[PDB]
Amino acid sequence: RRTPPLGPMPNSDIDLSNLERLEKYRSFDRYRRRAEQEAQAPHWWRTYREYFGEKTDPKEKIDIGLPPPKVSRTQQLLERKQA
Amino acid sequence: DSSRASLTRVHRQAYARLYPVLLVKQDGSTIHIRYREPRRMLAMP
Amino acid sequence: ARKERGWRTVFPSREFWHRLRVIRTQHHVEALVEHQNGKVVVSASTREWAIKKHLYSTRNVVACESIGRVLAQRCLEAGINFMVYQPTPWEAASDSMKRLQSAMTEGGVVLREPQRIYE
Amino acid sequence: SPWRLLGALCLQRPPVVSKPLTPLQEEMASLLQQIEIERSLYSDHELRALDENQRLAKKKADLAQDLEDMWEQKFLQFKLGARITEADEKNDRTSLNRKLDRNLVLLVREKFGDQDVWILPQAEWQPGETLRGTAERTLATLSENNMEAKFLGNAPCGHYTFKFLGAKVFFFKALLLTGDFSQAGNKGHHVWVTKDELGDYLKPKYLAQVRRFVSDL
Amino acid sequence: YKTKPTHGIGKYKHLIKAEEPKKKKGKVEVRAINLGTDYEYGVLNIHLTAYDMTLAESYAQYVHNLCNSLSIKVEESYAMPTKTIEVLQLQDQGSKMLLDSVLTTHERVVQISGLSATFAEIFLEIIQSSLPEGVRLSVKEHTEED
Amino acid sequence: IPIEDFITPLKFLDKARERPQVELTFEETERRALLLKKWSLYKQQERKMERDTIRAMLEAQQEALEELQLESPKLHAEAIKRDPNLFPFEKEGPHYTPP
RNA sequence: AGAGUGUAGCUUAAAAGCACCCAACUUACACUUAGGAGAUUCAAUUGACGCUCUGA
Repeated sequence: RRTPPLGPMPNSDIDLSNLERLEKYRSFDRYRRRAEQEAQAPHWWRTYREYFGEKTDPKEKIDIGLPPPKVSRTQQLLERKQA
Repeated sequence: DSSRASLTRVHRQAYARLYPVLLVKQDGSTIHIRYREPRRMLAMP
Repeated sequence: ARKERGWRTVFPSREFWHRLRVIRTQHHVEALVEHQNGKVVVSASTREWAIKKHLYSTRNVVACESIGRVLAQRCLEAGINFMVYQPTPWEAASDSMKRLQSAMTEGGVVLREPQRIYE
Repeated sequence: SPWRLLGALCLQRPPVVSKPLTPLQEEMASLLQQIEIERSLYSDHELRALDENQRLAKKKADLAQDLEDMWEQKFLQFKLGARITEADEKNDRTSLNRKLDRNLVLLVREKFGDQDVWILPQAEWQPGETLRGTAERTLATLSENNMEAKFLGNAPCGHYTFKFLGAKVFFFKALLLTGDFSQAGNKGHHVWVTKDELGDYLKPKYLAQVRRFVSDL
Repeated sequence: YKTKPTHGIGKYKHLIKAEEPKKKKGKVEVRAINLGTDYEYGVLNIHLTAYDMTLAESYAQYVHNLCNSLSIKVEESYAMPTKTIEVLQLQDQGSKMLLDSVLTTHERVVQISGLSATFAEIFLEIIQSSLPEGVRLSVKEHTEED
Repeated sequence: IPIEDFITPLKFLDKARERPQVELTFEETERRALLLKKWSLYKQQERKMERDTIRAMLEAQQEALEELQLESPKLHAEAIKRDPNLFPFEKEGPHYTPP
């Protein structure tokens, strides 16, 4: 009895052959940062976020306020650069 | 391209003094050798 | 309130109400105070123009002290003064982070939040 | 397929002397020698100066300077080899020792009945021989001397489209070990030329596209 | 579980090929894989030796950084003990007596795994361009026992 | 059996009171720091320049292999393959005073 | 002479992150600590500066 994955497997994208030619995680912090940035990806399996209280966040919220002030970003960046 | 590995420091934590000595070779070529006992030429036969 | 006890085999620990998370980029330094659920409440980054226009060497130790002091101010304005900070060993040995938490304590924020009542 | 059989070869020369020193670099040498002075410990001539002077003072109350002064005398008597072998000549662009600070490339001048080009030494690859062998055979024919121009790799260097009957050029390279030149006054205008004079000499695009594989230094 | 779509998600030893080999005395040398249209070399050794330990070490550090940035594999690098050469100094007036001066000779070894045709000729020309002062270079074959 | 020479002689342990002093000046320290900053600038510039030359002439050699394959279908294997001539390769460094 | 065009080396980034380099530790590499230089070619989405390929 087998069931095919319902989507890409987490480690399928990287190449399995020529693993000498792949750069390795020389440290702990780079692996940590990759892990945290992967943690918020929309995975097709069950996860912590699926169960622990997000109140079904994704839905556009209605903005009731003043429009942002129109600014010239080119001149503003130029002024900041001169400063 | 030779101004890259010419810059050097001695990374050993404890070391005696070294001095820039003009080492003459068998064909009259000078090498800046960091040698103690601050001589100025070592003529090798 | 209930802290998320456990996980007990991974890093970092989730048993807190607010965490101090420092990202140390090459060009910039930013620090955030976020609740356990994920949403951030306050943050100080050298990208922000208000402090970018003043400070020098946005990656410097003095830059991260300025970051710590300004976020101490804005978190006191937010009313939060208790939160945990979980560093790696080299981050905890980093002089930038040592002076950063010093800037926090002299800004008036106490780390090591209290324990649950009837935990 | 009518393709005109032609390759080419560039001659590289290794330098013998190093470049001028940047004055930030000389300030750096001074500062690093300062650090070495500060963190050095237990020098033989240092204690043969200090402790020897202290013991001489003690026995007076009851070497090193001589060695330093006679070695200074040795420095004054032995003048070093002249660095500047270029300004004294100023005119022997064909000589091997005209420039030693940089890498030089050799070129040969000949005028065709149709083409007037200052060309890098070309070659004619016979189909029955390998390109590296053809390059070294042409090198021997054009050099007419005893060159130990050791090659680097079988792979080529450059290929510039010229057609009149298609045609191509296949540039190769070979490192020169030591050079003895028979008939230093060859009417064939060979010349030892660096990158700057190389660019000055390149008239057409075919020559202008050869400066990107040579050692720009 | 084994019947589930998410089976085998915790598979990592296929990623880490390292079976903890006893790589301190093994002699499993890679050979020169030559396909004609695809040439690659084996373990070619590089030897830089000089009278100056500091400049030799600086050259070794420079080539190591360059090769690590060039994206080719470096298996191992090490150093040979110091060699001392004495200069027996004959006197100018009386040549019978024999005085002496002391001198040292240093060495270091760097090894390379992958060498394409253009890539390795490129590496050789670059290292000869950046070859330093007083340091002698010689690239030789693998078998070199201490 | 390896022979080791990364051990300092035991004579280097006793005589360690010769030069233990570091008495510097703010002006000299800032001069050193500025010099190190300009050194970082110069080394970054040198590395970038070398990288550009390497990449340009590497693209050019890739073009060489590509066009050799396109134009001569049989020469390319021999052009890639190694002759053994560069087995005992070795070069001598530069000098200061020419003979 | 025609076409494609365009943010520092790279980016379905909108002045960022990776990159790149210096010093310390490490034989060295690597890790880490302490440092550095950096870009939206100009004129009103339109026009005229740079690169590339195709030519002659």
